[PDB]
Amino acid sequence: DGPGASAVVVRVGIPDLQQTKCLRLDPTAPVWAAKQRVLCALNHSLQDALNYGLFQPPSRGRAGKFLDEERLLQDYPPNLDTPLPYLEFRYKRRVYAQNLIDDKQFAKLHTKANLKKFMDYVQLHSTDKVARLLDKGLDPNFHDPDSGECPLSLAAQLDNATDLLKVLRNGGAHLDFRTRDGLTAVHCATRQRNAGALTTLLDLGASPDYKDSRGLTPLYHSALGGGDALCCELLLHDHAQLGTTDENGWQEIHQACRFGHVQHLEHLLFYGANMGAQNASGNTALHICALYNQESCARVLLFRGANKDVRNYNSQTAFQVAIIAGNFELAEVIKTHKDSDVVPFR
Repeated sequence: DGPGASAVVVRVGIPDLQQTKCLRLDPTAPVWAAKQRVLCALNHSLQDALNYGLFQPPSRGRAGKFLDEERLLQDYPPNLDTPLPYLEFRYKRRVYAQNLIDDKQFAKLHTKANLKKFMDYVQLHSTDKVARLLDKGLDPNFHDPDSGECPLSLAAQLDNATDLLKVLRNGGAHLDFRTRDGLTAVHCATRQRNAGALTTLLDLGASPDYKDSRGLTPLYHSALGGGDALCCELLLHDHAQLGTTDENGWQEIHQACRFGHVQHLEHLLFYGANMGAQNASGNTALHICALYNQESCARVLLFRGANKDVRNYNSQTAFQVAIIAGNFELAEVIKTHKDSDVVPFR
């Protein structure tokens, strides 16, 4: 939780607080690691904090840009050096090439009534009208005040969203902009099982690994939601990371097994999920199957070599959990399974 040995002192200015903070940030670590350190130092003093990002201020004709979170922080040399490098922490608004818009005209684009009209255009799939307002300079990184959606996360829930998603991205929408509740458009496409929208977002360069306000990924959401498993496969095939946990140490396969999402479980195992992973109560995914009477999920885990002797922190095996829940058919499945009756992946 402390910075590594190669960390360097950086002054971070936060215009929306009118203050600066000096922090040790790690050039050998990812930019997203540096952002977490800034957030920790601000100790909940910002509204909508997950929509702020580290920004390299303009210095002598070179324009300012948001830092690529997935890149390594040393990919950004400090330039006309002051003893301390200087970064800023800015709300994720549209980055304009040039200043072509009067302050009065810019305000007119962004009244409450005109931002509602823009969201109504998205809802109604009026792609050309969206594009024309973007060309006039409308910033689409904002929240509808009633729903909390942003233009991109709403577009991600429409059928045949691809054309509209591309126009929003070309018009300055950040791919990782989060709704009021903390979801990116990648989460929203995944939750709706909108494979066309998800594919376009990933093809536009969105990361599959974005976290929501509880640390959960789109892949985690897909294991909670079940249904058609295509979106889960799309994420994994785009190298989504597995093993994300919630506050109780439940990973993706724990959730899939609670709800009987057997196709999600199988994709997660094929891509390397650890069958022995234990949550905060010490339960494996097999224990979860036994508790929720999820027999076909249990069969998949046993067939792939899950260890059925693991005890949870109540000293219970999955068999004993099944017996206590009254899940006698499932208990018999676990008890009679032979350890040789397996085809493991690795």
